[PDB]
This record gives sequence, structure tokens and C-alpha cells, in this order.
Amino acid sequence: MERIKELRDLMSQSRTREILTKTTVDHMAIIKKYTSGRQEKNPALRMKWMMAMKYPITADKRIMEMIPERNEQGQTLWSKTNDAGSDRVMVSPLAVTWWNRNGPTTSAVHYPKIYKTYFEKVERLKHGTFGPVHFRNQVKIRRRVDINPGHADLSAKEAQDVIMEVVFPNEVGARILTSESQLTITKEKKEELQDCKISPLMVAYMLERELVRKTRFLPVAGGTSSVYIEVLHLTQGTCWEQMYTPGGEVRNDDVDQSLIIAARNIVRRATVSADPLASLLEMCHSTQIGGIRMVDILRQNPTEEQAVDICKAAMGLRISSSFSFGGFTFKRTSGSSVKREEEVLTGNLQTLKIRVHEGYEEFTMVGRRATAILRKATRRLIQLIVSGRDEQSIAEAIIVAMVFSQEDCMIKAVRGDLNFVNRANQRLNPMHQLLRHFQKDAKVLFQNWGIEPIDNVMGMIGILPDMTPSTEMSMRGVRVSKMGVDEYSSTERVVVSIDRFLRVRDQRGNVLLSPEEVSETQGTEKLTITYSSSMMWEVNGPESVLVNTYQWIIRNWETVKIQWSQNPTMLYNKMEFEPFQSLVPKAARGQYSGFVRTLFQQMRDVLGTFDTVQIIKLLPFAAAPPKQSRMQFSSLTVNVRGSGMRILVRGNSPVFNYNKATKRLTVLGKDAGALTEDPDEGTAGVESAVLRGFLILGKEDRRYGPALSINELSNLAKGEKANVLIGQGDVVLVMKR
Amino acid sequence: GDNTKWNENQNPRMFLAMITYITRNQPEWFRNVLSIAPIMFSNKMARLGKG
Amino acid sequence: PVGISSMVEAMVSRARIDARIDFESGRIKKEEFAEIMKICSTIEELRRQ
Amino acid sequence: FINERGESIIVESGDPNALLKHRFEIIEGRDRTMAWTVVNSICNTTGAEKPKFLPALYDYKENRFIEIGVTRREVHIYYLEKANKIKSEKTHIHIFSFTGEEMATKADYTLDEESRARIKTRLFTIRQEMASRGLWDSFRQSERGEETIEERF
RNA sequence: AGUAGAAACAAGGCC
RNA sequence: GGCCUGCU
Repeated sequence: MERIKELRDLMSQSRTREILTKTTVDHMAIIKKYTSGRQEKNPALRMKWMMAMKYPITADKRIMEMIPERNEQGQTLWSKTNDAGSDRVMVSPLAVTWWNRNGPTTSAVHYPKIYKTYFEKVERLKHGTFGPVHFRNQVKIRRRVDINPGHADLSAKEAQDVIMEVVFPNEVGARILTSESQLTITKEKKEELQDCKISPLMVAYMLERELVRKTRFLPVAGGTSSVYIEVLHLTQGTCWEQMYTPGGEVRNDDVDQSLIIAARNIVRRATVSADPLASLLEMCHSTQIGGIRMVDILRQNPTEEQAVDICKAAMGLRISSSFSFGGFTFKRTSGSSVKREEEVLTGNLQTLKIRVHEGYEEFTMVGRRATAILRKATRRLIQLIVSGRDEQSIAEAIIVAMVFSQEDCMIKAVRGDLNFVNRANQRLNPMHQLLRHFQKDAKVLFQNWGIEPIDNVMGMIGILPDMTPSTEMSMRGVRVSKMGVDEYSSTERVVVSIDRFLRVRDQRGNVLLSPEEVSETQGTEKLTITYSSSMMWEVNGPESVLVNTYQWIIRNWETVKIQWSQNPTMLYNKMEFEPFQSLVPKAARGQYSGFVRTLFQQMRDVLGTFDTVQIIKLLPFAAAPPKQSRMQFSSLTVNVRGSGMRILVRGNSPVFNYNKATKRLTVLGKDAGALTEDPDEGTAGVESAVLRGFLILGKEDRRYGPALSINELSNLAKGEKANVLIGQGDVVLVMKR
Repeated sequence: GDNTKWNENQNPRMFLAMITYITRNQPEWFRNVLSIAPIMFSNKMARLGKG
Repeated sequence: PVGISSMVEAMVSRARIDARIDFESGRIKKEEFAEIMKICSTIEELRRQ
Repeated sequence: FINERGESIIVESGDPNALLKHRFEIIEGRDRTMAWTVVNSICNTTGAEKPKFLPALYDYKENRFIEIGVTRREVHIYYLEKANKIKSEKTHIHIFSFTGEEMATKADYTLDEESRARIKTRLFTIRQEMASRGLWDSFRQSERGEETIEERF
């Protein structure tokens, strides 16, 4: 209502009426930006020179009544002098800090919602886990990536339209949404903003920031997933590198993409390996992705891919079927077949023996960027339909089908040097060699296949040798189509054998996989590939001495757990913890020892407190002769590369982390044994083996005052509860004994 | 390498020739609105300065 | 903002439509509707001068 | 001018009242921005389906739009083009040719026949003036190119 | 004098 | 002396 009253008052005057009437809606932008003050050419100089003056800030007129003229001392906070070309009055930064320390309060509970992207970023960073740092050359290739972690797959204009419809329903204009996905996201947003008190402009800006997708050109090497590119400055260097696992939406898509690329790489490397089976097994057991081990995902996620299936079978777990050909996945759906072990000649007159199959049979081709369905007979193709995306995809599918047909029209087309021996001097599969030869270009296979008539049924399009559709005469048996997906996703995982050279086979005797099918494409992982291999323990690295020590105490846990309780002095003075002690610095051995022994002793004293991780962690430090002391520690240093790696008493670390899900212990990126569940594990929230003379009753409470620190706790006395901030910025309650 | 006196040699009439060759077989209005810029730059007067 | 209608005319049209829709289903009642409509009428009269 | 209930007084001239309650809300001749703003506002408040193209007027008692056109070509072709243009048409369509031929959808002419006669007289007088001038044939043969706009820089 | 370098500052406008 | 400016 007051809008029209203000409009009337404004138009009452002459100049205001003239500007109101003459100017049209289009000129509003020009009138808004109409200003005499030009932009700063050197903002830094002006800012440095302006803060020296009094009143270098401009604030709305409301300051006049919201903030006093002067603070307690008498320093002016605002001046009635007006700005150059506005009603804003001039104030000094004293005004800003006065507002911050005395200004009206408010409930900011909705602030995390409005800026949800930044708080989600902090959430990811807080829950992220680090690993060892590797010094090694980085091939910093430059490519385009996505910088928005949660882009909603919308163009800038489409995103603007969605924002305007969500926040400004009436101003949407002529635009009407079309895609059902847009409508779904619009409804999702509208439901959650049915009542929001913040200004519409802020909501619109937030939706624009968290919907529009952003792309920038960066020198990335490893990653490219929007979550990884966010922290690119922390996991990528000129010579150094680090493994980082963002603590966020471990989306199945990203995990499976990383798994697929890792499978491709491992298979490619195993192909050249002297003993591919053993090397593949050890490397699969000696690598992880995104902080999760390869075996866990492999046994968990079912994902169809030649390399992925190869890894699945290698472990001996349940293995898939539906044989593949030329990188495509074939599923028979009709008929029997028998090989014949026959002999023939080529067009280049080279003689060769092959195995041709019997019977009429239909097949369901599948692939990465194509799809097809085939019907054939003994040595003879019957029909072929294809569903590729691009024209070269259909060409690939067609040449693969022609090779699969084993027709003499293909045999009498082979021309040139096609030697069936590998780099390793291993005779190569004939089929893959033909299929690789016909992938440069299959011109001769096209002019030598044949021609037939067609009924012109369904209005189907004709075939193309070199992009020439022929709607009345065409290749024999071959058809043109474009389906959306193959017949159906197969339903059976089979058993198999493997030769030394990784030639997978089935129960009957047919061939199922081989190192020639591994597509070949060199993709980019989404999650960091923790390809632990050279990354090692030399002949005896910490991954050896240290990592191994923890492994020994894991394996002998059954008698250490009971020797730890009775006669423990004969466990500390043990011949297995001596290589470890050589790494602890000679000055802080006995201090650590007294600390840890007092920990374990008062952990034995009070009942209901037992954590196997603490005992497995702190024993190599109690080996040394005990020197007494009065202080306390948040970590324990061990010298690994003239560098002090700190092992945290309370909680996990990049050097020592026990996963609570898969129960594996992990030292330095190397597995060190599965850890077992003692039934006497006190699940009471109490931790008696973190502080020297103090327990940990639980989480913080605001009654006992602010958070004291580790090095200021001797002030307390008997029975004096208190709060302490320890660990990775975590406050807890403690109690003296 | 590096070109010397780059600005003092790009005659606007060459820009007009390029704009006319780019806009072959285009609506006359578009051709005119594109060609108007070099035509105005060919007759520019450079105001001297503060003095 | 796009459009070629003078600023006063756009403001008055928006006010009239807003009042209309509010009165049709909303808070605005007959008295306020009459007051706002007559204010808009006099604003238009002032414009036309 | 509608009233408390669904009826109108349809005065002749200069008969206002405190209960204005206008029966029609003109949409044509408001500018594209304002026209679309009002269309979206009324569609939101009522919850109807927004017409793809800009209508001419609106019906408040019945809550539907109305499209009105003037044609020099054959009336039936123009009417069917209007009908097929308005997808899933929930809006009444009305056509007024100069010669007097009239049409609509379902023949639901929700208007006083006196208004129809007045508009017919206005169109007939305009036709008389055009014929006296002699531009009527040019208007008849020039409607084809009116919809398209060519830049004339 | 001094800064500074192809032209300037070493205070300027108005009542 | 007073007002006004410290990229106009």
C-alpha cells in the first residue's frame, strides 16, 4: 500500500515527475548506473590512502539513529556530512566494529542454508582423510574440468530461468519450462522454500551459484572429479603428490568410474607382467581407491566391464559371463555351435588355420558407445542390426560383426603385414589381429562383402560404405537402426580358468577373456588412484620395519592379549620391538615409555575400558627403558625420512588408521591385518588411555567452563572435572583420579 | 618474433575489405551494420589532449 | 527490466493488478481496494497533465 | 462490470460505482512485459494453464482467456490456425471479419449481442471509409506479410 | 634547492 | 581570514 503513497509523493515534484514520465522501463539500467564517480584504476592505492582519513566508509542514513555519535571514549562513529551523490552518510570503521560488539543481535540459523555450497565444502574438508606424500614427477597436462562440486546439469540461461521461476513466479515472463527434470528440481526447491524469511534476491543468487555449472582450464594430473578439483592445490605439486579422500557423497558413479579405470590400468600392466596372475593378485591386494580398498568395492559393487570382470575373477570371487568380442559384449540367445579346426587362404595369399563354428545363432552385442543384434549361420552372416551413436561407432560395430561372421568375403580382404605376435614374442589371437587391422579403415571389406535386394519394409534407411545411403540396394544382410539399449542386461556370472598369459576360459572349453580385449582408451580417473606398487618399503621400508611390526603384533594378538595382562614386562622387553626403537629419537624414548606404561596400567585398573587399537598402537613405544616425567603428549614422533611422522594417541592419522567398517588396519597406506572383535570391548564412551592421570567421561558440556588445553592441566586436583580441547579440534570432558 | 608498430599500420580500409569478404551472401542490413564501423574509423579525428 | 512503457505507467499497472488479485483472493478488502484505485486514478491524472 | 455474484450491469456510458468489479481485464495493448506479468499473476492466483501465446482479454467469472482477431483472408482458415496455435485450448476464441462473418469455439459467445452489433457497425463503417479511400484491396492483399518483420537498417 | 624525465610537482578553484 | 577538494 505504501508503495503508491511514496510514488505519489515522489511524482508531486516537477523534476521527479519529469524523470518518472520521460524515462521508459528499458532505460532503467542506464539510469541506475548513471554516476559521475568513475571506477578506480588502482584500487589498492586508493584503499591504502583512504583508511588514513576519518570516515572512509559510507553507510545508510539509519546509522544516524542506530549507532551513537561517539563511543565510550568519544571517537566519532559517523558524521552528518553526506556522500557525494547519495543520501548515505559517512562513517568510520569504528562504526563497523561498534556494530559487531554492540549492534542488534539476530538468529542466524538460516545462514548455513543460504550459503549451503560453502558449508558443504567445509563439511567435505572436515571429514577428509589424508595419506603419505610422494615425491615424483607430475605430468601436469592442461584440460577443461568442472569446478562446481554439485552442478545441477543446467546451462546458464536455463539456470537463470529456473531461478526466476522459483524465486520470482510472476516475473518469469513468456518462458515455460520444458524438461521434466527441470520441473522435478523446481518442485523440490519450491517445497523446501514454502516459507523462507530471507530476501528473494539472496535466494536467487544462492540457487544460481549452486545450480549453474562452472568450467575452468586447469593443469590437472589425476582426478578431474569436481570433488577432487576443489582441493587441486593440496594434492598436486611440481614434484610432490598426496593421496586425498574427500569426506563427501561417495557417489556410486564416481566410485565405479574410478574402479573401471583402475581395472583397465591394472590389466594393461599385467598383460606385460611375467606372471600376470600372481602380480595381479598381489597388486589388487596392494592398492586402494578413494580410501577404500579395491577388494571391498569389487566384492560390493557389481559393474560390467572387461577389466573389472577380469579383476573380479582373478580374486576367485563370483565372475560374470556373456562373452565379449573386440571390446564389445556379446550374449548368445539361440542355437548351438561346434568348432571345426579348418584351413584356408587370404587375399594376400597367406595361409592360416582357424576354428569356424557350426549352427545358426543369434547374439546381443553390447559396448561402450554402441550396440547391435546379429543372426548368423556356419561361416555365413544372416542379418545384422546396429544401434551406434556416431557414424564411426556404427562402422566399428559393423566391422566387428563382419569379422565375427568369419565370411570368406572378409578373409579375401586381408592385405598387408599383419603378424600375429605380441611385443613379448607371444603369438597373438588371430581374431583380434584382424579386428585391429580392419579398424584403420575397412574399405576393402565393404567393396568385397556383396550386394542383395531389399523389400523397402518399415522405411528403413540404407547402408553406407562411405556415407552413401542406398534405399533400394544395400549390403547383404546388413541393416540400419538406432536402438536405445540392448535387448536386456545378462543374468549369470560364470566360473573360469586362466592361463599364465591371462587367457580366461569357461567350463566347456571356449575362450572368455584375454589381454587383447582390454579396450585400450586412456581415461582419467575421478577419484585418486592409490596405485600402491613402486610406492613401497624398499627392501625394508617403514612399510617394512614399521608397517610390518604392527602386522606381527596383529598376527600374534591371541597371546599378546593375555601376556599384556599377566607378566607384561616380558612383553615390552621383547626382541621384536627393537628395530622400531631405533627410529624413536634417543631423547624421548623413556618419556614415551613411562607415559604409555602408566596409560596401560590405569587402563588395567579401572574396569570397562579396553581398546585394542590403543594397545596395538602404543606398544612399540613402551619397549624402551622407562624414564619418568610429568608432562603429556598429543602425538608420538617416529623418524621416517629425516622427518618426524606423528602418531596421534587419540584417534586415527594418515600413518595409523583403523577403519570401523571393514575392520582393516592401515599403516602408511599398506594393509597390516584384519582386526577382530573382542566381546569385552568397553563400548561406554570412556577412554582411560589418552591422558596420563585423567579419564575421558564423554563429550563436552558448557557447565564446567571454557576449553582448557593439554599443557595447563596440572592446576586441577582431586575429582575436578573439566573440559579439554584435544585431537583434531574436538572438545571433551575429563576427570582426575 | 614480434611485430613493430602494429597499430600504426592496420589501415581501417583493410578491415572494411575483410568485413565485406566475411559478409558475402548475407542480408544487406547485416552487411551495412557491420561495415559502418571501419567507415567511421577511416575518418576519425584524434583529439590532441590536455595541451 | 525490459519493456518500453514509461516508468509511471508500469508502476500504476502493477499496483492495479496487485490490488485486483489481492482483493479477488487475499487480504485486501473493499475499502483498501477503493483507496488504492482512487490513488492510482489521481496518479494517472497527474501524469496526463 | 461484474458484481457480488455472476452477473453484469453492462451500462452504456458514465455509470460507475463503488463496487467496480470490472468484468474484463484487458491484456492486449499493455506491452509484452506487463502483459506477461499480469498473465502469470492471474494464472498463478487461479492456477490455470498459461497460454503459450499472448491472449487478448480475460474472463473473471468463468476464469478463462479470450482471443479476438481481425482478418482479411478467409475466416475459417484464420480460425483454425488460431485454434491449432492454442494448444490444449481452454480459452475461448472469437473472430470478427469486416464483411460481418463471425465464428468461435463451441459458439459460446459470452457477450451481449448489442455489443456484437456495435462492433459490426464499427467494422462496417471502417470498411465504408476504406472503400471510399481505396486502400481496402491493398489491405486485403497485404495481410500475408504483416506477421513477418524484416530489419531495414 | 629537491623529486623527476621527453613533462610535470614543488598546492589549486571561488568569493 | 572563512568555505570547498586530495584520481574530476
